[PDB]
Parts: sequence; C-alpha cells; structure tokens
Amino acid sequence: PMARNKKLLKKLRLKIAFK
Repeated sequence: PMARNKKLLKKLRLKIAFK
C-alpha cells in the first residue's frame, strides 16, 4: 500500500530521523 505508506512514512521519518 505505497499510497498509504507515503503518508505514514512522511510522518515516521521526522520521528526517528530526528534522534
């Protein structure tokens, strides 16, 4: 589900990619 994944991915990245 790349469609939904992109939306969630955009949110998950700044959460872990910030620490």
